[PDB]
Amino acid sequence: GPSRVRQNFHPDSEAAINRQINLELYASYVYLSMAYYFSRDDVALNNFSRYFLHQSREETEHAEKLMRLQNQRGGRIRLQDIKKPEQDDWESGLHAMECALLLEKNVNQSLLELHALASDKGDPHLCDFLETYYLNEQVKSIKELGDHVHNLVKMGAPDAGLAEYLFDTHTLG
Amino acid sequence: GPSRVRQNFHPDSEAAINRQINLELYASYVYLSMAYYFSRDDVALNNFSRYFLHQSREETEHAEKLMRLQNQRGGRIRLQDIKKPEQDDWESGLHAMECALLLEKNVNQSLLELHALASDKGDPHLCDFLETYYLNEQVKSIKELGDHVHNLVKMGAPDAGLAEYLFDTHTLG
Amino acid sequence: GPSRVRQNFHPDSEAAINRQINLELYASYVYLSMAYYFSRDDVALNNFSRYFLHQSREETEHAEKLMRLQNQRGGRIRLQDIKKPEQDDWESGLHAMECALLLEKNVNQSLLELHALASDKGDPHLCDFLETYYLNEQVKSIKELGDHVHNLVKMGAPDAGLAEYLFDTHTLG
Amino acid sequence: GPSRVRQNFHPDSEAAINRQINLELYASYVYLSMAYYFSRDDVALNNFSRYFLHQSREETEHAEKLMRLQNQRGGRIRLQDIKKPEQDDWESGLHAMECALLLEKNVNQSLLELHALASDKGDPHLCDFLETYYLNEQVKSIKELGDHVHNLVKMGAPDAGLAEYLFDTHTLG
Amino acid sequence: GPSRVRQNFHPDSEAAINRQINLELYASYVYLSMAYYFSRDDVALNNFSRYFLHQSREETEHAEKLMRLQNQRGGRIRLQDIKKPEQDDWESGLHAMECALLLEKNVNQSLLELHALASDKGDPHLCDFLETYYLNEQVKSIKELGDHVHNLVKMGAPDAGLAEYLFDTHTLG
Amino acid sequence: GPSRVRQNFHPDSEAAINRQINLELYASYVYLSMAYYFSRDDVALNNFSRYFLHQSREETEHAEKLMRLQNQRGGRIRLQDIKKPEQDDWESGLHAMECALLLEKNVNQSLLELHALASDKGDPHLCDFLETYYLNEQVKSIKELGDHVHNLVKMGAPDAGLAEYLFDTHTLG
Ligand SMILES: [Cl-]
Ligand SMILES: [Fe+2]
Ligand SMILES: [Fe+2]
Ligand SMILES: [Fe+2]
Ligand SMILES: [Fe+2]
Ligand SMILES: [Fe+2]
Ligand SMILES: [Fe+2]
Ligand SMILES: [Fe+2]
Ligand SMILES: [Fe+2]
Ligand SMILES: [Mg+2]
Ligand SMILES: [Mg+2]
Ligand SMILES: [Mg+2]
Ligand SMILES: [Mg+2]
Ligand SMILES: [Mg+2]
Ligand SMILES: [Mg+2]
Repeated sequence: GPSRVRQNFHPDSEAAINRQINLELYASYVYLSMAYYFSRDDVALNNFSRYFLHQSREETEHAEKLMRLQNQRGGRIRLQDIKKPEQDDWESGLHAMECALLLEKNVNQSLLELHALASDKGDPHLCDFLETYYLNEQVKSIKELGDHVHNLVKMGAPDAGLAEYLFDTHTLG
Repeated sequence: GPSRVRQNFHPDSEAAINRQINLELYASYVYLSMAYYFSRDDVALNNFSRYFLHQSREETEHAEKLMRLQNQRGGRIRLQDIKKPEQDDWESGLHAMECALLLEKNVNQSLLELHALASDKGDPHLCDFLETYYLNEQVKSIKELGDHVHNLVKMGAPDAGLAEYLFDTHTLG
Repeated sequence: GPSRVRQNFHPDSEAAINRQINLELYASYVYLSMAYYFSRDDVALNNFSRYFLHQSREETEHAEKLMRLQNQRGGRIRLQDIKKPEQDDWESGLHAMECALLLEKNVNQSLLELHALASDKGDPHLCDFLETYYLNEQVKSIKELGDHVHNLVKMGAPDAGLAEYLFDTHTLG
Repeated sequence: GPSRVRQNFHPDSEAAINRQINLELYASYVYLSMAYYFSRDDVALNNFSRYFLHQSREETEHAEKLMRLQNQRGGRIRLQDIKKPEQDDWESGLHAMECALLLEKNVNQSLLELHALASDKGDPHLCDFLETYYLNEQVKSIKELGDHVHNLVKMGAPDAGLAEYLFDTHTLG
Repeated sequence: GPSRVRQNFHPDSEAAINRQINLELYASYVYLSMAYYFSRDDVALNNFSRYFLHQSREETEHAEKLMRLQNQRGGRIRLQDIKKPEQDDWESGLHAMECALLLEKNVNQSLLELHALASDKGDPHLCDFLETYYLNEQVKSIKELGDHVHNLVKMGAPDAGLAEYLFDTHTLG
Repeated sequence: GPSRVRQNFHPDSEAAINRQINLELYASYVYLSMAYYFSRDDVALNNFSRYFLHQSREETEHAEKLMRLQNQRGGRIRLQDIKKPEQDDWESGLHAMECALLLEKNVNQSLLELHALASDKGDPHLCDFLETYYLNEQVKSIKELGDHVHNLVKMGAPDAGLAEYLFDTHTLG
């Protein structure tokens, strides 16, 4: 017996949504890691720290919106371990921005696969949800990180002593 | 000679939109019926009454938005009789909530068929309209009614004397 | 066993009130039809549209007040199909005003029959209700439509090109 | 080496977006032309002028939003000459409204082709962008121009001396 | 070469603090799970949901305060996977409250072990931190959950139909 | 038969004013190009972007004021294609500032030729218009661009990594 709410909601979509929830929580955790890297006494770039912390909290919102969608559609949320980030030392402002950019493109590819699946299962509600709340948000994030990486590289990060310091103060400040 | 406004608007879509307008008006009428059931002297659940009345007025808005779309696209509105509801006595708070839930799923299936037709006729304007204003609204409605049915059942409606009374006061109040 | 509220309320009055509810809902539907006629791209008289839409919503209020009276008196509301309007194309501003005037006189004759019945059944509560909320409202409506028809005719509607256009802007604007 | 931001963005979409940017700029220029036609001493319809000027500025916004999308997605903006409008003398209020209507339908057909291309290239971000910001805007524009053409024709434009004068004052005023 | 900030900070304390960070994040995840259990269509206790969501966000704050302490003292944060909760279906309002109570006592025992370690390593800064921000907070949480479990049991949860419903509305509302 | 408004307005002035309108529109387009260069992901100097966008909108105002003058004097506006800018890639902050400076001097030389023509045709109204609204505006623009080029060169643009970045933030910010 399915949910009395469930309608036109494919089991494969339910499962893909649970995989997406894990990926969003993972991304939250990556950014939380980055945030506290920047507030080390031997790094001390407070606006990089604030930036990544804000990203971490936004990833939690992305996760919750998918958990709500699961409930709305009569799916059942199935949580899995949240894997720790690949690094605990993020090396530099530039390196963390580059890692974030790769992570955002990977999440985007996941969301595009999810939309393709929704399209295959004739679920326009799911397609619209991803278009309204996920796809443009990812385009905006990737473009912003691309901008940041570009500026840091041009400024001489990470080796030029003033580069990360000034970018912290001006762009992220 | 078509409307001088008409563009990429399939006659089958025009007709399906007229069928949808009738269904929305019908749903308005069902809820109007339910609303005045609850204000009978031998039922007297005023917040159930207010709930269904609010649903009835929202269905009229859904109808009007489709009538406006028809005009916008250069279709011609073709009205049909609005059939009376299946019951004039809705038996209980629970039974009316269950009937509303079935009606919302039926309207949803209609809207999903309409989107499939819009998709087949390559009408992305029509697809977007249904996604923006109809499909999520139906998901939200069905989930809300599912919540209400669940609570009423658990509380012992309709036979437990306090159940509908307390649900009227707390959830719908 | 009657309603424990019912007193001095004739079954014939209960039935006539149910017939009146259907007529009010019908009138609502006629005006809704007219409203969306005027917002066609090949008619485009927006203040005619607004006028008829306002009339449509007021007819719904008339219907609801009768549904409430039914409940107040311990009658049982019995809904019937709402028949579609006689036309989907209302031809002109003048023609719609003339159709509205005929409809208002027909509704008035119905209400006068209802009062005669209430009088025959010695129901002064019912007589007063119709006098307070229905009879003067109909006199005012018929007089207003008579005024509008008169002006439109004098102005040269529907064939004189400026007539409906200017009446839309000045009288209904 | 592509943009480090670029993802799931087909070269054909990039090119079609550059063609759309040119068309939007062209439409801006057409309306700018119309605006200054209406403020000639031998035409002097100031509200027609204001109307077309407002349309011209909105077309520039449409162009810029596409230039931003190009950048967001990692495409490269490629500008081309903006061709002058077909006329410098727009003959009458009615004739300009009819020309605008044809132009809006042509732009709409272009945008529908662009959506079909986005659909073929599996770019739901691009599809959504066009649905959110372009397709409904075009439906609304075409319907509004259809309304205006209808009224002007009925009023006797362009030959009836009061028609354009009164429409300027009432509808566009 | 240690942190140039590090003073009187035992490697065993650094490690125990990293274990505590994982436990806090785990507790956040447990409550997030519970929160979305309560907003299922077949559970639909919205104030239970809000309660657990608030608990989840507070656990994140506990985690962050420990990550900040690590940085303050010149320790190095070492993140580990966050294990999924023991259940995805939390059975009832009462059962979730009982699970929360057990979890809070387990976290408390962990914090008491951490204080004993800080005491053994002569780290009064660490002892004070745990006393100021953790130990009383846990006493308050455990007492509150004890109160809630007591009331739910007395009310007849989970089998009495009104119990969880009324507790949701009154105590958690 | 000339405009009934036309007085002391030489056909050569009318033509030169139409050439000036094209040049102003061209300059608008050049700056629009520059603006969207700076918001590329591989350039990302947002205040350069804002600067050039503001210049682009001001050029449109210059064009419109000349179109209004044409109408005021009873001339007839004759629009021509707006040629695309010489580059779509503007290379650097410095290079775009240098290109803008050359463009402003070229527009200035055009306006000085126009004043010489107005002087030759004994049109003091035209001379005054150019003096009031064009000539000082160009002096101010050229001086400002000269200032900017000077600072960028001194700072080490384009090769010194901090130069354009800091000038974007401080001078244009
Ligand atoms: Cl008038
Ligand atoms: Fe995300
Ligand atoms: Fe509906
Ligand atoms: Fe779509
Ligand atoms: Fe009525
Ligand atoms: Fe009387
Ligand atoms: Fe446009
Ligand atoms: Fe905690
Ligand atoms: Fe200029
Ligand atoms: Mg591992
Ligand atoms: Mg029947
Ligand atoms: Mg019939
Ligand atoms: Mg040409
Ligand atoms: Mg495990
Ligand atoms: Mg060329």
